[PDB]
Amino acid sequence: SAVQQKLAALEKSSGGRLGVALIDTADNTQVLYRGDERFPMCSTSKVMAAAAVLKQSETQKQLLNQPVEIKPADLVNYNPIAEKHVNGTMTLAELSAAALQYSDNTAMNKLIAQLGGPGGVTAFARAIGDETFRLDRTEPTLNTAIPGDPRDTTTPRAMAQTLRQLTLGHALGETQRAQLVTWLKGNTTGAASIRAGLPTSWTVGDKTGSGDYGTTNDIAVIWPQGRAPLVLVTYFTQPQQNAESRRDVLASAARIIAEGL
Ligand SMILES: *[B@@]1([O])O[C][C]([C][O])O1
Repeated sequence: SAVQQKLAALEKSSGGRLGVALIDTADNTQVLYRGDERFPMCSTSKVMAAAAVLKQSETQKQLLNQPVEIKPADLVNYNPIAEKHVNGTMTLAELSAAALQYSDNTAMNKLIAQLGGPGGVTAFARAIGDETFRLDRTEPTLNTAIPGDPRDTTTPRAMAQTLRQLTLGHALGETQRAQLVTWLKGNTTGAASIRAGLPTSWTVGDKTGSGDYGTTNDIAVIWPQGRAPLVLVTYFTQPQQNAESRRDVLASAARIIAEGL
């Protein structure tokens, strides 16, 4: 189709490898570009960890208010929010928000610990029907994004389906889903990524990711004003380990998708 030709051209112009999946919930139609190839998730994995904790809170009703101590040894490479609470506590809700809205890596590691390790996050994916997602490592090493390495990867198609289920479907309880949506809509790191390729009037909730090999990712739910929502996953990675981030590619891919509607 037109859109796949334009995405391929965008990819060729970028020098990297682009993966896109769009679900239009109006007719449950799908647009895929490298939709079944694996890509390093980097911080887009934080959505799954937060959702797993939300799922736990359906039974442990007070779980999100549980305080978790932030110690100096907990700090890793990128901890904008946790740093503000060293030698103090954050609740699991605050950690989930920090992981999602600021991409805080310490917060992510606390979420992983709450779930019993990366295998606990992966287990949640399996439990909601995602056979593709795999989380193998903690922060920061899950961002190594080595070409061909299956660790800490998913495919665009899988992640789009899973994001749809978590935010628009009923993989989570009603209060939990609403909370996740609220968190994603309040993301602070996304302005140059999918959001930048979309009409300013559309509401977006997204989670970015970035890693080595110039890996530049964003996953979003999109509420166009007067129109069924869309789920859009854009993954991008490059052949050079030290490549620079290319958020513009994700913006351009979103723009191309939006044109075709
Ligand atoms: B994710 O990908 O978003 C930022 C942090 C940097 O390590 O991880």
